Amino acid sequence: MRIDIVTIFPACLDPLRQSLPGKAIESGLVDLNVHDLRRWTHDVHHSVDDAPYGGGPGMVMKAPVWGEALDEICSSETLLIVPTPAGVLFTQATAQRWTTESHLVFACGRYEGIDQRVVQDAARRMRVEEVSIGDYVLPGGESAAVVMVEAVLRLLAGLLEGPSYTRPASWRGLDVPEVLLSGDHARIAAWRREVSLQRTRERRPDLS
Amino acid sequence: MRIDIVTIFPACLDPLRQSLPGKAIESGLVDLNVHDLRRWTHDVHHSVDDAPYGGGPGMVMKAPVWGEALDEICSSETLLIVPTPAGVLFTQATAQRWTTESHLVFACGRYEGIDQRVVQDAARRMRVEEVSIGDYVLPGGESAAVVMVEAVLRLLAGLLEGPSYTRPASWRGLDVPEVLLSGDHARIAAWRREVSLQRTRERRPDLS
Ligand SMILES: CCN(Cc1ccc(CNC(=O)c2csc3nc[nH]c(=O)c23)cc1)C1CCCCC1
Ligand SMILES: CCN(Cc1ccc(CNC(=O)c2csc3nc[nH]c(=O)c23)cc1)C1CCCCC1
Repeated sequence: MRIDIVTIFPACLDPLRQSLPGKAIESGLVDLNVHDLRRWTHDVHHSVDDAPYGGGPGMVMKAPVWGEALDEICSSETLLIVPTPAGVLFTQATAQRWTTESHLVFACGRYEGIDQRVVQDAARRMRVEEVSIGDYVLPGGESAAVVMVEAVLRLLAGLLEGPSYTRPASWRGLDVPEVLLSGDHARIAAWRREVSLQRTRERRPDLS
Repeated sequence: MRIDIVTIFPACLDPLRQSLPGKAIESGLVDLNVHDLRRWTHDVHHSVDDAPYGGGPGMVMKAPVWGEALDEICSSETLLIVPTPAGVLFTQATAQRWTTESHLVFACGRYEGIDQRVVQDAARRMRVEEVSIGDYVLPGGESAAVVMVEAVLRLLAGLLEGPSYTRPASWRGLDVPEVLLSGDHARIAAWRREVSLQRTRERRPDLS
């Protein structure tokens, strides 16, 4: 897999060189290139943003700049990913489907986002996805791209979770549930399913 | 605000020194300390994990190690945050509520997670939250802690979003909607509300 991340904060993608994503890169399973968007600006101040049409707070990322960068990096085979709070929710099923892609391109936005026409134009020659990682506001798309890349890479390198325990058997007056010490696989699997189900009912009823 | 992050991958929290979170730290609004969990291990291999009780794939993070670190870092005023796929969903409302906290402690887990008793014990003297950032599997909690910290810090430093546009008026045969060039605030606000509503119905009907 080839991954290209376009941003004005290249340093923010450095966690990808570490741990599991770093091993996937080093071993040759993933080619990861991080690009500073300012390398496609032709002005003296290297401007990437400009004032919104119709007014409003904040700035908008210029389409010509984004368009130039995407022209050089993408192909018709590219899956262009635009992290945004306006997108569809990223899920494990999305991570799973993205492991079948040959070339992922993450267009990380800053300010109030990227000019909508960058996406309309890109969609003329490639598949484009506007994706959110969850119902919260981030200052930019880089940390969301780390999350999305890590989820994909962990699958490449290969109900709510119940409680887990390890040694000691007793710690600060807290005992590991006796069932885990029973030596009975079937009783353990049934107990793990029940506790996983109770946690799901309590914390995520939408998952049941 | 004081933020303490406990992890075996301290380098993975480096994006927090950059951009908006870095400015919140530098200006004195946030004290951020990142701690290597291995500094609380007393063995020759600096082990933090051990085999699960009742078997299963993967390893579990030792409670004594975690307990020692939390004993030194936390107080009764601490809000202890444990990032986990078994937790409640992190949302903007959660980010907003956390801006009222004096001391946040993020216990970042690796392997199959942290011994459940670390949380039961911590809850004897402090408020504890088990929090997930979304319905996907990450290799660890560090990238989720960056996401959660960035959301909180962006609020400290201070329906789905519709499309945004900037100069030029026409780009690659794509025109900025005429309404944005009308000079009529009320027509613009009504159009932005309608497009925001149509996007929400299409991409996130659960939000309506
Ligand atoms: C006026 C539109 N918004 C601007 C905005 C656009 C883009 C961002 C940057 N976010 C991401 O790039 C992002 C990328 S993926 C993602 N997932 C969840 N949440 C996210 O914010 C993101 C931040 C603020 C507002 C900012 C907060 C107040 C109301 C919404
Ligand atoms: C056997 C239990 N799971 C183990 C697991 C526990 C903890 C993690 C690490 N994740 C986080 O620390 C985490 C912290 S916050 C968060 N939010 C969304 N998703 C996340 O994974 C996380 C990864 C795998 C399985 C691993 C994938 C196959 C089924 C579930």
